Amino acid sequence: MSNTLFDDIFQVSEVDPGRYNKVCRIEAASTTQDQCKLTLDINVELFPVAAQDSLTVTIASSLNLSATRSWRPPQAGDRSLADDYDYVMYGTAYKFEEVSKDLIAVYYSFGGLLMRLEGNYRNLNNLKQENAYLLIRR
Amino acid sequence: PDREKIKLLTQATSEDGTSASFQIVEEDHTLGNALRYVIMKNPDVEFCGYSIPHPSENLLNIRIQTYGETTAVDALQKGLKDLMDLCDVVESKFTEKIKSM
Amino acid sequence: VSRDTWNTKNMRSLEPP
Amino acid sequence: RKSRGMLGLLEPPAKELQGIDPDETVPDNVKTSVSQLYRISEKSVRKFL
Repeated sequence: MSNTLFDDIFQVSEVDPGRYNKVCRIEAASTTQDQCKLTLDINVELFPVAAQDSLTVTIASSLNLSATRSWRPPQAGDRSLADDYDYVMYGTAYKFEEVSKDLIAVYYSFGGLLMRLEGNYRNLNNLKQENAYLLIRR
Repeated sequence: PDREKIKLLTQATSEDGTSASFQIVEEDHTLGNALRYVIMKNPDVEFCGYSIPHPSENLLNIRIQTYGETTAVDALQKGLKDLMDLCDVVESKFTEKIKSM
Repeated sequence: VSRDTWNTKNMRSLEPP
Repeated sequence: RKSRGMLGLLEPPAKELQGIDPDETVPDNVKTSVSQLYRISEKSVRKFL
C-alpha cells in the first residue's frame, strides 16, 4: 500500500522497434494528468504493447511488501505485489533532471531498458535508489 | 581411492560451504554441460557453471553456489547422482525399445 | 538387429586404462 | 533554488538572523524537490577535491 511510489494509467501513443526484434520504446501519455509523459523500453516478446492501449504503470519499492549476497527468488506461494501485474522490471533511478519550472523528469534503468518519467509533484515519493520495481498491467 | 580426480579449490571456496570451485581432471564439455544442467535443476543451487581454463590441459573447473540450505559439495554429489539416474532411465527406455521394435 | 548385445557381453573396453 | 522561490545562497549571508536556517519558511515541498534534483553533500565535495 505505502510501498507504491507512483501509479497511473497511461495511453500508449507510439510503439517503435528501432533495429530491435524484442524490445520496443513505447511512448505513453497519462490519463487525467496531462503533464505526465512516459517513455519506456519494454520486452514486447514477454509483454506485447500496441498503439493506443491502456497501461497501468506502478513504481514500487519493496515489491514483496543470510549475507549470501546473491539475489534469491521469492517462494512460489508468496503473497506479494506483481501478482496483479503482467510485466515487472527491477531497476534504478539514476538521474533526476528539471525540464522546466514545476516539471521534472526521472530516469530509470532496468538493466539497460530505459524509462523516462515526466511529471510535476512527486518529490516525496521518487528517490534515487536501487529499490525501484516497475509494474505494468494491461 | 583416486585423490587426484576431483579437487576442491580452496581459494575459490567460501566459509561454511555453499560456494566452491571443483577442479576435475580428464573431463571436458561432455560431463561439464550435463552436470551443469542437472545441478541447475536443483532448487537450492543459485549458481552453476563450468569452465575449461585452457584447451591444452585436461581440466575442468566447475563453480557451484547455493543458498544457505545445503553446501556446494552436497549439490555436486546430488547432481552426479541425478545424472546417474537420468542415464539409468535413458538406458532402460533404449533397451526396451531395441528389444520391442 | 533388434537384439541386445550389452546385456550378454561384459563391457571390458569401457574400463579405465 | 532561486527558481523555486526560496533563497539562492550563492553568497554567504550576513545579518542579525544569519545563524537561523533560511529554508524554514519553505513548506517542506520545494525543499525535498531541490534535494531531489541537486543534493551536493560535503563528503562529495571533499572526495572530488
